[PDB]
Amino acid sequence: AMKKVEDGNILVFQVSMKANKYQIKKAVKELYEVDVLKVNTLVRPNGTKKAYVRLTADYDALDIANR
Amino acid sequence: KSHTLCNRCGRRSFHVQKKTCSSCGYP
Amino acid sequence: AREITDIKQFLELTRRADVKTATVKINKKLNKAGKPFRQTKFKVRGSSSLYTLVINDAGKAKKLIQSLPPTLKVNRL
Amino acid sequence: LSRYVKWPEYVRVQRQKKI
Amino acid sequence: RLPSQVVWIRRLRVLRRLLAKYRDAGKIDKHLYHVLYKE
Amino acid sequence: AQRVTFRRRNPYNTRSNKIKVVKTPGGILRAQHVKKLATRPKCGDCGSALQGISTLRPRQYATVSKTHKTVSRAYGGSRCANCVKERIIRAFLIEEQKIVKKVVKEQTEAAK
Amino acid sequence: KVSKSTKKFQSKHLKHTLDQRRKEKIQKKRIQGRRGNKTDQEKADAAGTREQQQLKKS
RNA sequence: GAACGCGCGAUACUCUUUGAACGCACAUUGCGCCCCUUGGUAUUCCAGGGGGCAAGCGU
RNA sequence: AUGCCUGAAUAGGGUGAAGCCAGAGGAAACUCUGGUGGAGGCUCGCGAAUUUGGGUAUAGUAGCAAAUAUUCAAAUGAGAACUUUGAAGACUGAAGUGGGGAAAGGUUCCACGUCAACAGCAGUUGGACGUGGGUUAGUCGAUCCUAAGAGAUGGUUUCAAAGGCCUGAUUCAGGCCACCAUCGAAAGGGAAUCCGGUUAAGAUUCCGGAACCUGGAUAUGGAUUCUUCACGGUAACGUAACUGAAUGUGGAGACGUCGGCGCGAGCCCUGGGAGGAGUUAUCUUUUCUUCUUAACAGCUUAUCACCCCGGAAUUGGUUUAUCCGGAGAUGGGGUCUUAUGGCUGGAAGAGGCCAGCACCUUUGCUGGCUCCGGUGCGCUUGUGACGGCCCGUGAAAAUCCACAGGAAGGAAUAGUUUUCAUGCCAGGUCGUACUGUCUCCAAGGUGAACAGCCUCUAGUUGAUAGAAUCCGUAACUUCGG
Ligand SMILES: [Zn+2]
Repeated sequence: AMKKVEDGNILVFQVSMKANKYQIKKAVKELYEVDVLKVNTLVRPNGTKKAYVRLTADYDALDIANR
Repeated sequence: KSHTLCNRCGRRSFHVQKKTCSSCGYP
Repeated sequence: AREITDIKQFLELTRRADVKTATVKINKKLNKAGKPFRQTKFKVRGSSSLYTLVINDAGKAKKLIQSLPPTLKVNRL
Repeated sequence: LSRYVKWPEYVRVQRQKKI
Repeated sequence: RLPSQVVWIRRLRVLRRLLAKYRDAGKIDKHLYHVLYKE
Repeated sequence: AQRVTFRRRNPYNTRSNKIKVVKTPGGILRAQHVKKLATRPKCGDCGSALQGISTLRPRQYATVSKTHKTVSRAYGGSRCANCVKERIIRAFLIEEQKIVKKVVKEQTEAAK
Repeated sequence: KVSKSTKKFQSKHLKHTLDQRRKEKIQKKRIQGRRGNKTDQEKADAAGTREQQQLKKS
C-alpha cells in the first residue's frame, strides 16, 4: 500500500462495509481536502473493505500521507 | 449437499429442494 | 484513432482551447520506386479521438512545423 | 364471451332478490 | 492418392471451361456446344 | 503451435461464446470472442430480405439515420417493391369490382 | 490425420456405442428364432380386410 | 433463537443483519415506490442524510 | 416406468439407394455398360438394452499402505539417500504427468521463522505450525427476461368493485383499453475494451496508450430554398438532414439434422534474405531459433436476390450434384446487403532478435535488423448458395427498429423539427487469490492399414532405503494459349 502511495498516487484506506464508491470519494474529499480521480473497492477475506483512491495529478499522495 | 444453512437457526438443515428446514421448520 | 488529409484542419485542431501537446513522428521508409524518403506524422488529439496527418513531403512538413502556434508544446518522436 | 363482469356481485344479488 | 470425386470435379470443370471458351470464341455454335456439354 | 482457451466465465462450447484465434502485436496467439451475426430485415409479406436496408443488431438500429433503414417508396423498409405493386393493383381492382357490383345491384333492384 | 470430433467420440462414446450395438445384435439373434414377433403391417396383412374376414367366416 | 462484530451493539467487557418479522423477493446482502432535506456548476442531472409503504334503474 | 425445459455430443473406415448424364438391344414398356450422385432397420472397430450437465413433474512379530530409476560434485545445516544448484540417465508425448473453467472446497495462494505434533523411514522440506501480505471492473459474470414448472391473491384467472391513461375557456363531467402478482437458467435470450507493461503473491479489473456503450441537460454550424414538413432515377433504389397522436401491423431477438461444393482466418508445410546457437576425424550452401500487428475508425470490395430493354424449337442456359425459361430463358445494362478480403490511422514510439560501451553500488546508455513470396483430397474454425431426410412452418420473454394512419404545431429585432455534424457530464451493489462430476485448446516425423514407435513446447524424477509392397518391358499420361 505504501508503495502504491509513493509511486501510483493511490491512497489505500479501510472503509466500512456499508459504504459505496460515492461515499468513499465524498469522505476522502471532505476529510483530506483533495480531489479524487477514481475509487476502486474490494472486500477482504476477513470481512473488511479496502479502497484504492487515486487522486488527481494536482495533488501528491505522499504529501497527504505525511500530513 | 442436500441441505444448506438455515437463516432462522444457523444449522445445515435447510433442504434446498423442499425449501424447508428439518430442524426449526423455516419457514 | 482517425486520419486526416487536410492541413488546415490539423492547424485548427491544434488551435483549440483544450489542447495539451502535438507529436511529430519521423519515419524513414521506401516508396514504390525504391528510393527511401522521410515521412512525417503530425498527431494531435481532439475531444475523444487522435487525429493523424501523414505528410510524405519534407518541405510541406517543414512549413507545417513553422506554422504551428508558438505556445503549443511539441513532442519530437 | 363472459360479460358478467359488467355487474359486481352485490349489484347482481340485490337485483336477483328484486325478481 | 487423389480420390475419385476430386479428379472427376477437376476434369468436368476444365472440360466445361474449354467448351465455354470455344463457344464464346466462335469455334463452336450453340447446338454443337450443347451436344458436347451433355457428352 | 500455441494453445488458447476461453477468456470469460463460460467453459462450454455454447453458441453464445465462440472463439477466434488472432496473433496479437506481442507475437503470441490469443482467443477473441465473436458476437452473433446480424440478420437482414425481411419483407412482411413474402419473407425475402429487404433491399437497401443495412444489416445490424436489434439495438444498433437506434443509432443510425433513417435513410439507412428505410426506402423512399411507400411501405419502404417494411415491404418490398413487388409486394407493394401487388397491393396497389389488388386494391384498385377490388374498388372497381365494388363499383361494378353496386351498379349491378342498383339495376337489379330497379325493376320493382 | 484423425479429426478432433473423431478423437472426442472415440475417447468418450465408442465403448458404450459398441456395447449397445452388440446388445441389439444379440437380441435380434435371439428373437429371430422365436414365434410371435410381427410388424404392424405384417399383422394387418395377416388379419386381412373386413371382406376377407367375412369370406373366411363363410 | 440465529449471524457478524466490540457482557455489550458502530455511543459496542444507544441497541448492526435477522427472527412471530412487516415495501417486494431471497440459497441474491437483489429490486422498487412515496415525503422532507443537504451537497456537487444545477429548474432538469448525480449523490448523501432523515422518515415511511405487510357504487347499485335495491327501496 | 414414463416424462418435460434448456445446453454439450450424435464421430470415423467400408459398401454404394433413388435421381441424373452418356452409350448398346427392342415397336414401346423394359433390360444391360460406364460415370455421377451420396441414402439407409446396411456393415466394421409379449420380452433385454438404448450418452451426458443443469433445472423440473407424474512381538521388535505380521508388515511398509504398491503409482517404474536413479547416479556424481557443490551449498546450507548440529545432523542430508530424501532440502537447494549444476551435470548425467530416465518418464508423460497435444486423445499429456501440459495450460484454463462450472460445481465444490475456503486461505490450501506468497514471504519470513520452526521442527513439539502430522505428511505410516528420515527431513534443514511442506496443502503442517507461528507471524504477516495478498483478490481493484461502466465494457468479464451475477444483476434484467422468460422456459418446463412452482406459487400468492378471489386451485392459477376462476360469477373478484383486481388499473392506468387521455380530453376539458371552471363543470367534476366525458372517453379508451382489456387481464392478472411473483419465483424459476453464473451452459438459454442479452449495450459496450483492446494491446503492451507491471507483483514474492493481482489483471480483459492496476499502470500507459488507444476506444467504445447507455442515459441526461444543453449550445454552435447546416438543413427545413419565398417565407411553412427537401430532392434525384423509367425502375430496383440513392441521400448529411428532411415533424408525425390515438389506433392497426411488420422485422430482428427466434430456433431440427445431415451431405458435398465455393470463400476467409489461425495452425502445418516451404523458397530467398537479414541476425543468433550446435556439430564438424571425414562429408554435409548443414540442424535449431527471431523476422509480430489487438479492439476500434475511414475508403474500397459480393455471390444470391431484384430492376430495365428484348421476345426464344434447329430448344437453349447450366451445377460436383438436373434444374430453370411466354408465370419471359440466353443476351446487353444496372440496383442492393458488407459477410469477408485490400489500403490506411491505431503503429512501431509497442513487442522480438542482435551487437557495443558503462559498474566492489537501481548499473542503464547507445547502434542495427525487424523484409519479400509459394503451396492444400492437410487439421481447427467461421461463412455463402444449394441438395436430402424428419417434423408443431421446428422455445418464450425482455429489448431495439420500421411501416400504415393523419391528430396537432410552425414566421417579421432569433418561426417549427434537430433519426445531419460538433461540443459537455456521469456510470452504484456483489464475485475475482488458489486448486479443480461436466467442459475448453491441441505440433512434427515414421508408420505408408484407425493402431503402435520416436520427438518439439511444457511438465515430472513421485513411491522407506542398503545387501545378498519389390527387379526387366512397353504404350500412355497434367495445365493454359
Ligand atoms: Zn415482399
